[PDB]
Amino acid sequence: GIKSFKHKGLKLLFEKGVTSGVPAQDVDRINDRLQAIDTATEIGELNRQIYKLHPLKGDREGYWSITVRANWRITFQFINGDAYILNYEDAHKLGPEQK
Ligand SMILES: [Cl-]
Repeated sequence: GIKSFKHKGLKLLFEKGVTSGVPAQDVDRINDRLQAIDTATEIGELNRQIYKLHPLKGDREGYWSITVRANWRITFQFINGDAYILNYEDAHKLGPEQK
């Protein structure tokens, strides 16, 4: 299950169904991906082709990234069947050394 959030907008959506903290056009895709992350027992179960699942690097080693739309990513740590530090991030703000 999802145990924690860094991004308040994601948290608000996941917990309350309130969409004000994410882009409105991304709500359905974000709900689907959060549900997938919340259900997964193993990181490998999130490896649907369209998610483009990949681990991050450097200071972000230990985090994972899946695609929502274009450059937007849901990122998280995944350990012992749970997900932590859920965030919604722009991939272009990552340096080459971090991906
Ligand atoms: Cl939290």
